[PDB]
Amino acid sequence: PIFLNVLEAIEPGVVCAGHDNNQPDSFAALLSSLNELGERQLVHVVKWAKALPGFRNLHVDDQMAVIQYSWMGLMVFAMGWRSFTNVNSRMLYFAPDLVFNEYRMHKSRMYSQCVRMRHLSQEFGWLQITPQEFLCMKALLLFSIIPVDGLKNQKFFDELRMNYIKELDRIIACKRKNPTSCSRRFYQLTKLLDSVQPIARELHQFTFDLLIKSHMVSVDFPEMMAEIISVQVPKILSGKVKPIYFHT
Ligand SMILES: C[C@]12CCC(=O)C[C@@H]1CC[C@@H]1[C@@H]2CC[C@]2(C)[C@@H](O)CC[C@@H]12
Ligand SMILES: O=C(O)Cc1cc(I)c(Oc2ccc(O)c(I)c2)c(I)c1
Ligand SMILES: O=C(O)Cc1cc(I)c(Oc2ccc(O)c(I)c2)c(I)c1
Repeated sequence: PIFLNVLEAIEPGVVCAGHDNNQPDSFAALLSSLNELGERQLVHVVKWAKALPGFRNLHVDDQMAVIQYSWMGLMVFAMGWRSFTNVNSRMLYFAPDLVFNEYRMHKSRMYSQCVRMRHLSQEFGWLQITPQEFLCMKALLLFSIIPVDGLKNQKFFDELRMNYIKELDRIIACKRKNPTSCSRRFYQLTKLLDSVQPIARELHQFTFDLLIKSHMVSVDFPEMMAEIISVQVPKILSGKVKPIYFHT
């Protein structure tokens, strides 16, 4: 129906990192390219978000707020999916020009986090996630993290988030023959969605600490990334902004 046509239409295409693969895989270069890629994906996330049904109706400050708090989860999720469809989750497919193998995972100094990310990617397979479910789940990640003291207009946010969860229901209910399977599916997908948060939090910690010592380890942070990671990420790391979990 209408909802799905929109999600499929506004889905971003391929985004390159600009990484020079003809150079050695050093920590400095890898992370600098990961950051450039982050900067680049940020642009598409803003456009994608503002193309989502009802998003433009949220207060403007809240629009920027939710994007600034949820981009990590959004990009990690999309990446995991790309990884599943492109290389069957055998490697982290950040970008066509930035695929991480075992060696790069280690060189990046975030090996265990990459492992968590590959596990997430694999879930798409174990759970046989359909493209429709991926799209609706991803739209939901945009509405999955807010400040403890609420947004400028929490009411509208809670209403919009509810409607997106409803859409996810339709998508689940539009296939499952029996009723015990839908309840089960919803449980599986909400668990999957929650599982994204812990991974995002770890990357939040990592990039934050990395920005602090960026000058000493020669890692470049583009403008947007540097401001968001020094202004927004810290609100998450200090507990002022928290994720919305379905389960305990
Ligand atoms: C979101 C990105 C870039 C977009 C993507 O495909 C997922 C990936 C997950 C790791 C992030 C990276 C952006 C730059 C970060 C934040 C580095 O500073 C450390 C963790 C990196
Ligand atoms: O499935 C469908 O019919 C499509 C659909 C999808 C959504 I998300 C939805 O939610 C709102 C709520 C407030 C608002 O201002 C806007 I714009 C949209 C509605 I209403 C309909
Ligand atoms: O695409 C559009 O609508 C135009 C547009 C694009 C961008 I990028 C933008 O600025 C930022 C920069 C970083 C960031 O995290 C956020 I949130 C917003 C603005 I304001 C408007």
